[PDB]
Amino acid sequence: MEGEMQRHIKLTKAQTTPVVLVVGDPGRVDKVKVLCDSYVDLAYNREYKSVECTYKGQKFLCVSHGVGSAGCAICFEELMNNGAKVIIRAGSCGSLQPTQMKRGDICICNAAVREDRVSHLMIYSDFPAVADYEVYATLNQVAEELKVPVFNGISLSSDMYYPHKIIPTRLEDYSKANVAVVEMEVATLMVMGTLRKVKTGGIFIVDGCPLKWDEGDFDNNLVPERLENMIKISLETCARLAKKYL
Amino acid sequence: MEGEMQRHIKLTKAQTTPVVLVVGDPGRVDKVKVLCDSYVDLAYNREYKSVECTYKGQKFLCVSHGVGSAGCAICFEELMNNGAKVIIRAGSCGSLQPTQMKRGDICICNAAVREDRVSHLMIYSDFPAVADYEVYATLNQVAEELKVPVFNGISLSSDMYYPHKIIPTRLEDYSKANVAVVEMEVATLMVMGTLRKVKTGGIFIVDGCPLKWDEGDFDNNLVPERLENMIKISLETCARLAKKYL
Amino acid sequence: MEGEMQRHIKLTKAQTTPVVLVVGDPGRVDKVKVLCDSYVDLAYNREYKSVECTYKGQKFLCVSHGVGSAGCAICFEELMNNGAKVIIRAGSCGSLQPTQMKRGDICICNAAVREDRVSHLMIYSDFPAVADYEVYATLNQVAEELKVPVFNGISLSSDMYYPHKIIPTRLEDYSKANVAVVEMEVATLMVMGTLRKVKTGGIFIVDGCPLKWDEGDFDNNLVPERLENMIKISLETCARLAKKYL
Amino acid sequence: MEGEMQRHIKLTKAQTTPVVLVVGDPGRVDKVKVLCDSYVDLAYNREYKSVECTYKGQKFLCVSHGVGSAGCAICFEELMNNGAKVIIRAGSCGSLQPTQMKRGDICICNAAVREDRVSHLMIYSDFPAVADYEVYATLNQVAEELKVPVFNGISLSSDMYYPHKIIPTRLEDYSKANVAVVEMEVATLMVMGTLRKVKTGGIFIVDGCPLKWDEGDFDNNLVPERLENMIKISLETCARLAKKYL
Amino acid sequence: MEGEMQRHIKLTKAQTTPVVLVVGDPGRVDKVKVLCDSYVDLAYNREYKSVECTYKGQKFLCVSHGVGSAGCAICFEELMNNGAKVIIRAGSCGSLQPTQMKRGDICICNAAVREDRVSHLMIYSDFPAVADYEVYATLNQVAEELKVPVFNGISLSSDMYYPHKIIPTRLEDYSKANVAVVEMEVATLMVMGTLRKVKTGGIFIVDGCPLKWDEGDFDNNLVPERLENMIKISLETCARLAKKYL
Amino acid sequence: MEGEMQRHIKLTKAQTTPVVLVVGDPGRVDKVKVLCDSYVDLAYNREYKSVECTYKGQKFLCVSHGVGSAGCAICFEELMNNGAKVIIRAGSCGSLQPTQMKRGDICICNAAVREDRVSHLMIYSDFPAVADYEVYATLNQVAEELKVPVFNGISLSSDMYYPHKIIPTRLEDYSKANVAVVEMEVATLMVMGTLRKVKTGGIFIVDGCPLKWDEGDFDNNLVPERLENMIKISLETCARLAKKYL
Repeated sequence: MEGEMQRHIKLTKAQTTPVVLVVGDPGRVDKVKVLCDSYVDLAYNREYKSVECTYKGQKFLCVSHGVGSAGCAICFEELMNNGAKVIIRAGSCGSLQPTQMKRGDICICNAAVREDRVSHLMIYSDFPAVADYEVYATLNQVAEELKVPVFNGISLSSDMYYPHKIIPTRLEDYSKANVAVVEMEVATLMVMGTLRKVKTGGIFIVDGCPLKWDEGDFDNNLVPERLENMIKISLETCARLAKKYL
Repeated sequence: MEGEMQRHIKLTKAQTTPVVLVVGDPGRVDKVKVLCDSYVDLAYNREYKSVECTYKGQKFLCVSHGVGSAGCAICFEELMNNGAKVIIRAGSCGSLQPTQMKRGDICICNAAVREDRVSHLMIYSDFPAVADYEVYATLNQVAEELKVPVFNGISLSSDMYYPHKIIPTRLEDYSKANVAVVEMEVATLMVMGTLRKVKTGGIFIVDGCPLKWDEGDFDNNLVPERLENMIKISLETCARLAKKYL
Repeated sequence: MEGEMQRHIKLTKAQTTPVVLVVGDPGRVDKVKVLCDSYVDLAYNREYKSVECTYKGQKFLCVSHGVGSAGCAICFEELMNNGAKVIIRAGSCGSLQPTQMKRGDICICNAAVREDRVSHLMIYSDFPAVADYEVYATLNQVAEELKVPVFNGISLSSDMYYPHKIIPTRLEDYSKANVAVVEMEVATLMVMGTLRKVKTGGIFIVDGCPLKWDEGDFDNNLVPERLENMIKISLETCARLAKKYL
Repeated sequence: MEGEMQRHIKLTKAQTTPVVLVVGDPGRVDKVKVLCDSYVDLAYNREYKSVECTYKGQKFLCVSHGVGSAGCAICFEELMNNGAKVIIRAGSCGSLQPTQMKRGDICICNAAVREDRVSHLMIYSDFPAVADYEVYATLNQVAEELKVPVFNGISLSSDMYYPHKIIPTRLEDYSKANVAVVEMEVATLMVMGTLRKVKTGGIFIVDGCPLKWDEGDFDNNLVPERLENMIKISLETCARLAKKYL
Repeated sequence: MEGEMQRHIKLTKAQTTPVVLVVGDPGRVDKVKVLCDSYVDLAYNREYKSVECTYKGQKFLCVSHGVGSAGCAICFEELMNNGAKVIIRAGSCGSLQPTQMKRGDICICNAAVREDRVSHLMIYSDFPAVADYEVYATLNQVAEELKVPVFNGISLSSDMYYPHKIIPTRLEDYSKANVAVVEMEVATLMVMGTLRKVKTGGIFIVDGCPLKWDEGDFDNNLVPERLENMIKISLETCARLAKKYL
Repeated sequence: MEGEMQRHIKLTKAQTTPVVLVVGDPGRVDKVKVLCDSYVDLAYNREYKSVECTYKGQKFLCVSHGVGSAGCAICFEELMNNGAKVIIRAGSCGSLQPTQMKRGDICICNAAVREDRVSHLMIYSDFPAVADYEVYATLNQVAEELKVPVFNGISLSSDMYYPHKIIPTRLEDYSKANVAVVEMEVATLMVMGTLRKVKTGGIFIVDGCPLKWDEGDFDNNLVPERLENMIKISLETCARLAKKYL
């Protein structure tokens, strides 16, 4: 008898909770778990590190997915294979509204620009990348109760981090179209969610200013403390939803 | 001195309320207005019929936009030109989930498939067609308070009503992708909304079964009564939002 | 026993003549009909107003189709469903050759740029939007006999009326490509025509200068008189063709 | 002092008539010229063979362009560079309506499907490939006077002659869309014509049945005699138009 | 004074050798390094694990890049930022020629299908994904000297691992087009290489049969021994090239 | 009994050697053949002129294909139909690296940009246009032995020779992407090769400076002597490969 695991994340159905918090950095999993009530280390294969969190009485996984849409898609498909019903991406982003949203600001995302490939391999470009509206609402509610100021908006999910010389990026064009922030994974998660009837959402902390003006600190110590707040919102939200899902 | 009107809808800024309810049929405007507390007929040009509704103490317009994305886009741009802050499309749709959603069922829509052209003339296909999440939430809340059962889902907004022989439609493909309903305008409204910082949403009554099995009654007497309920939700929602917008 | 009607235009086969004149504005139907020998009001549903014209001994319909490709496509499919053999669009346009074609000038169109969606839902982009060459020839002949000066050229049929900020329109690019005028429907009509073996064409009066320089009068009183001439050419052409079609 | 020639066809402005008949096969130039009143051999470089025809009192060139859109485009650009005002393609095609149009039948073409690349390098796919309507009308008129039965229709201009195994051709799809015939050059000519204000058209003899059923004779002796008729129509048309162009 | 590192891989220019071997699995770095003469652990951040290999007298890095095109692109851009002149991807693949290439077989790749997004964000789809031909030649030469049988061919680089229900994958289509193997990263590497004047190539071991028939062993213990051979070829090749690059 | 020929090139299987040298200009065939040991004129139909070369003891064809991708594709498909195993394109090109590669310089090409249509009619754009690496290697080896300096690089294969006014060419963009040279046929050959398991490659002499600066001599006397060298490399390479293929 074997524990029958998913190929890449190496988790079984039985280890997989209804609710899963996903992060990009495997190093983020260890930081998240220290803020929980208790945890159980599960698996660490490739970039896919898995813990069971207990937080505010509730069990849910935290799982790292790596950088970028194709790599994270493998994580997300395998979690959904294992029965996940709710997946929330918690991460860093760049601000596309640099006068309004600065380093440290937190953005809760209802939808995303699909500048990947894998979503297009699932379904036609016309199809919207959209959060589940209960998951989005819950993140907002929790942030309000914790008195943590948040922005809401669309994310640009772009497979390109480093620009080349020949053709422009769409960072400015999407800023003009009122897209809030930019990162690399949430469109892929949202589309796959809708397609597989798994509820998804996204919360992000601004740690990058890819347009222009401002700041610092270089990174990824992100920012402290504003970072803690975003993680707490994430954990509180995951707990509230795992209650729905017993 | 002239009252300075928008070219097609023939309304002035001063006549345009923060909240506007949009319908496809100019004949629907007259049906909506009879369910209000009071109304003022405004203008009727081309397919664009305009009334000011008073309902539950609040003023907001009801405006017809005609069939199809390019024609309704003219309506919507001109309303936004005049200062509309909230536009809600209330209409008929076909069911893409015919085992689950039948004639008479009401669907409140958070997002849409962009099978138009004009949204693509505004912004790249990758960009999501998405409702404002406050508008979506308010429609749901009102429906719950009125004890009217509702579905939630994505709409396919397709410029094609009558299929041709050569290439398939994507009606089945989008059904498989868990798209709830199909109509012809809401993607165009949602994208333009996001682009112009105008809050939008969509509520629809199933009056068509474009896949296959079922029913009737032919149309558009729609259905009575279930129709009344959808209109009431619309009107109640518009009132609740116009309160926010004094 | 019912008179079995098309869903949107509400006309029966028996009411539908071989030749149909289509206009955008339902208000235009009433203006056209006053210039005929006699008429019979048929139906008025949504933006679709229908009259039978008698002009110079011949019977043919005048039918309004509303603004924009998806809405007019419903009109045109339903007319073709009812046996129409010839459909001519008579309308307003903008000049893309503003030094050459001014307000009041009339353009008879042999082909169009397909900047819609619905034609692309019928057939691949490579396929030409083209008038029937008998219909085009007849409009020219009638104009010559009536000593009304006309231009000939390609129309840009664009689903976008109001530009957005992010991506350019192709109005200038198509001007450089020697496209004469711009409107919103005739490409859709032409493609559907070819596909369904229905003869089509387009005549337009310049009432807009969307590039730049010039003029006036704002609109849509169009222009008088030059407007009358375009309508007369339309009516004379429809009569000449209905003779072919007894 | 040099006679300043175009790079590929090696003709000067002074040698280039307002009207030019173009054929694919350089061997066709020699066959055409024997049916004229008199000729002057001009140049033969690469696949580009050039003669001045005199026919029915009028001078015009016959020029070979080779097989396929990119090669013929070089011919056509260089002729237009030299002042050609009218270019007519006279050639062979396959029947896409094999019940209606058989080997030997002649088709006069008003428009074409753009299944090339070079037209797309000139202008967006939405733009129609269309004959000048005077050139099309003249071919028809001449055929009628010569009592030669002709078909009229759209041509599929396809860069692919030999199909591969992986993706289908659009031969059947375009047959279903009522495209008459298939060849390899006329879309490219038509678009370039419109773009450069040069009047174009196409007449073709069915020598191929690429769908299926029928026939023979293998080719390219084409067919005799029906072939002569198509060439005569071509020559007569070229003469009639060169008269317009003194 | 800081050692100035690349953001994600956390390596400095001074730590970065002209030649770099890239692998997907950070666990593969530890397996590679045990087969070298000596090593120096450098950095481990996110999925990016870095060692300096010494093998056969020569120094070159081995660096993990994670699963999938967008994540690995960050690795590759940062290595090129640091002066890498040669990057070779050594990994696992699936066989697209399952009668010819089986589990354990090794394929040296000269080119790839670009089924990513990020390469398309760099340059137009028309642009070829191609290995440097010296790097490809060297891998072949080394394999021949080591008497290790190898296949040569094109790789399909696909961002999709798990298929969805709505639209087909192109795995079969590309098999029919004589594509050898399928993996997820090498197209992205090849294009970026050409664009930045960095020499690239790919060697892969078949550990997957995504079409159909065959086998086993499940994975990723890959296969032993055939795996060792592929790694040895990789290491020998890297050494031979680092000699060129002192 | 007939010698059963391919439709356009008019060659039989028995006349077709394993190795074929292809040139654009039928006039080039006569120039090539004079540099061989002996030849046999085979066929001359349309732009397709065919000779059997004997050079350095070996037999292989030289065949002209005309200008441009669709016309040459017919040549290449028919040669492959007849059993050709190796086809090498030898021709002229323009320099896209005008500081580095000048008139007279010779470029041996491993890959190409697919700016045709016919390759896209065979297979999806993502698929690479790539030379066989043995053919590429052999051209290089022969050039080295003959002490003829050569460049190596990617070719832009573009169906457009004469630019139009509306949309830019990609000549500069591809120069920035490190594409070496530009011509009109080799991408089409490479893709078809891979698809049909026929080994291909390309060698070119710079006779054009389509960017800008420089030179002369106008053309196509190309250049002497540097031209002879490129032809000799071609012939030597063809001989070396025909030896492999007895």
